[PDB]
Amino acid sequence: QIQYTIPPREDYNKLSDEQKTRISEAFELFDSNKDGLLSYEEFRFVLRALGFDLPKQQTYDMLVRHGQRPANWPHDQECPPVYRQFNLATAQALAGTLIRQRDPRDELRRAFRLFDVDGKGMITEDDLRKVCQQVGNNIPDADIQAMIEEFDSNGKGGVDEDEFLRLMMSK
Amino acid sequence: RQIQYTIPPREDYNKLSDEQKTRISEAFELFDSNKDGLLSYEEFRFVLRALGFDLPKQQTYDMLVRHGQRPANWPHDQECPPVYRQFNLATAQALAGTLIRQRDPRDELRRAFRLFDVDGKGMITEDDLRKVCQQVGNNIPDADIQAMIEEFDSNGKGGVDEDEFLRLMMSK
Amino acid sequence: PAAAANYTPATLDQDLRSQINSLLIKEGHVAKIQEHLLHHLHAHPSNWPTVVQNHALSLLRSGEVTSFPALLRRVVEDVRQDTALAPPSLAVPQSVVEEALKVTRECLDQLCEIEEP
Amino acid sequence: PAAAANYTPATLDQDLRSQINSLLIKEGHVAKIQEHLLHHLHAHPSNWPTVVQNHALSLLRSGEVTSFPALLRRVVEDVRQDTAPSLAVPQSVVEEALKVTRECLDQL
Amino acid sequence: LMADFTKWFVTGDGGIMEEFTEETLRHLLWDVWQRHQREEAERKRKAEEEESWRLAREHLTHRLQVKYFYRWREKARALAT
Amino acid sequence: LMADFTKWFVTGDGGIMEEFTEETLRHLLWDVWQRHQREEAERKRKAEEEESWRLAREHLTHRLQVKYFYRWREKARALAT
Repeated sequence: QIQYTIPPREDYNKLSDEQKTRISEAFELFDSNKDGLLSYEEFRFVLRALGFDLPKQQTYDMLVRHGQRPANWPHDQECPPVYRQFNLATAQALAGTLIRQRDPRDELRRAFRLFDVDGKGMITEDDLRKVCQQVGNNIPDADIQAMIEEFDSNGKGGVDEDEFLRLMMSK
Repeated sequence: RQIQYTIPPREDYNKLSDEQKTRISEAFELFDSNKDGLLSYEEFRFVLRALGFDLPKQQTYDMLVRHGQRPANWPHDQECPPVYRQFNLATAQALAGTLIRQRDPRDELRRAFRLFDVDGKGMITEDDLRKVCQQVGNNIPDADIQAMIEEFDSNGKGGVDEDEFLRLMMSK
Repeated sequence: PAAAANYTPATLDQDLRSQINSLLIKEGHVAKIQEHLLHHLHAHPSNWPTVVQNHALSLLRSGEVTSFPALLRRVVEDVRQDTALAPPSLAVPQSVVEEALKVTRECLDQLCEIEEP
Repeated sequence: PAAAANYTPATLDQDLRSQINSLLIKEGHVAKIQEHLLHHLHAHPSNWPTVVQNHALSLLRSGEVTSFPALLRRVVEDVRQDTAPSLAVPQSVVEEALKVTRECLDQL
Repeated sequence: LMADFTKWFVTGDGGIMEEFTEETLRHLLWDVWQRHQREEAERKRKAEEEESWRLAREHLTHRLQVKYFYRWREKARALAT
Repeated sequence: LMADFTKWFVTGDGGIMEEFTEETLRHLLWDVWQRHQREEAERKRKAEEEESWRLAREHLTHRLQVKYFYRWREKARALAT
C-alpha cells in the first residue's frame, strides 16, 4: 500500500467558515505541545471532539495512509504507524471528509440523547427546562409547553426520537 | 451632550493575529446564544471578561453609549435607553481589538501567576507545576519542573514569586 | 422676641442675612427638628421615597453613575427639574410644602414678631 | 500392526496416505491429547507464551489487527518463521514430542 | 401677615424646604446606594456560577496554563543547556 | 528406524507440532485477546477522565444543546401561530 501520502482537500474546501473554525479550534485545543502536530490518540480525540467515534481500524487506516513521521526519527530506519503524527493539513482534510461524509441524522440522535439524559426514550418539558437552565436563557413555559405539545402525536407527554428527528430535519 | 450610536474604528482590530481574531469571534459566538449576531450589554461584558478584561461598569457604559446600536424591534420614532442597546460582531471586534492592543503584557502574566498559584501562597512551587501538568494532561519529567523552579529561584525559598515569574516570562 | 424688617416677600428674593439670622435664632432652642419630623411623617405617605429610591436604583443599575456624590448631584438635579415642571415625577408633592408653611408659620409666630411702618 | 516402509524420510516429504493411516489408527486409544498435555506442561517452563502474548498485545495495541481471527492468522504467520526475540517453539519440547510420540508410536 | 414671610423663608432659595430635600435625599440615596452594592454583589455572584461563563473561564484558564507553562519549561530547558 | 519415522511424523508438514502449536496459539491468543479488551476498556475509561477531553465534550454538548434547542423553539413558535 502507498503510504505517508497527504489526503485530498476538496471535501474540506466546500465547508463553511464556522465548521473550519471548529476544526481548527478542536485541533488547537488538543494541540498542547504547540508544535502544530498531534499524536495518534490526540487525533482520535480531535475527531471525538467533532463528535466522531470511529473504530480503531478506520483511524489506523488514516494513520498509515496519511501519517507523517516525527522529526526526531532517524530516516535510515523504518517507522511504525503508531509513532507517526498529524500536521494541520491532514487533520483538516480528514475531518472535512469525515464531516461531508457524515449522515445528517447522527448529530440529531446524539443531541436527542443530550436532551433526554435519563434515557426515557422521549424529551419532556422538565428536560427542556433543565436544558434551558443549561443554556442560561429563560423561556416562558408556554413556549416549551408548545415545543412539546405541538410535536407530541401520542399525547404521551413528550417527544420521541423519530418525532425529534423529523421535526429537526423538516424545513 | 454626547455623540451616540457611532461605529467604533477597526484600526486597532486589524493589526491583530489570527489567533486573537479567532478567539474574539469564539468568545462572541459563545456568548451569542440567541444566535442573532447581536449581544446584550451583559453578554458583551461577559465577552470582554472572556478575553480576561475586568473593566469597571463606567468604561463599558461609555462603550455602550458611544457605540451601542438600537435593536430592530424598538420603535424608531422614540428614544431607547442605552442599556437596551446591543452590540453586533463588528463593534465587539473593534472594542476588543482596542482593548487587546492597549493592554500591557504584564496583566495576563499576573493572572497566569494567580492561575499557577491558586492557594495564594505568593509563589509557584514544583507541586503547582505538577498540578498544572496534570491539568494539561502531558507528563513532564520531574527534572524539568525541578529545573523550572530551581533555575529561576534566586532566594532558595522553594518556588518562584510573582516578580521573578514576570521577569522570566518577559525575558528575551 | 425679634423685630423683623417687613419680610422681603417674593420667594426668589435676595436678602440672606435675615434668613441666616432667623436660622441662627431658630436652631438655638431648636424648632427645626419639629419641621423635620412633621415633614418626614407627611413625606412618606405620598409614596415619594420609593420613587426616588427606584430612580436612584435604575441610575446605579444602568451604571450611568458610579459614585455616591454623582448620584446625589444627579438625583438633586432631577428633582429640581421635575419640581420645576410640575406646576412618575420625582417632584416633591405640594402637600408637604403646605405642611412646611403651616409648621414653620407656627414656629415663627412663637419666635418672632413683624414691625409695621 | 504397522510397517514403516522406508518411512518417507525427508522432513518436507508430502505423504498423506501413511499420515492419515497412522493418525487414524492412533486416534483409537487416542494419544493426541497426551502429547498436547505433556507438551503444554513442558511448553510453559521455557517462557515462550509470554513472548507470544507480548507480541500479540503489541499487535492489538498498535491497532494493526482488530479481530481475533486476524490476530490468530497474523501470529501463526509470525511464529511460522522458525527458519528466520524469536517466537519459535523451543527445541526442548520438540525433542519431548519426538520422545513421547516415538514411545506412543512404538507401541503400534 | 407672617404667612408671606414664612412662604419666603420656606420656599426661598436656601429655604428650609431646600435644605430639607437635600438632606433627605442624601440619607435616602446613601441607603439605596449601599443596598445596590449588596444587590450587585449577590447578582454578580449568581451570574458568575453558570455555564456559558464557566466554559469561557475554563477555556481561558486552560489556554493560559498551557501557553505559559510550556513557554516556562522552554526557558528552563534552555537555561539547563 | 522408528525414530526417523516419528521425526517425519511429528515435525513434517501437517505434523503434530503444527497442529499443536496452532491449537495452543488459538487458545492462548484468545486469552490475551480478552485481556487486551479489558485493558482497552480501562484505558479508555481513564483516558476519558482527561481534562482537555472533558472541555471538548462540555463545549460540544453546550453548542449542540443551544443550536437544536433554539431551532426547536423556532419551529414551535412558527407552528404556534
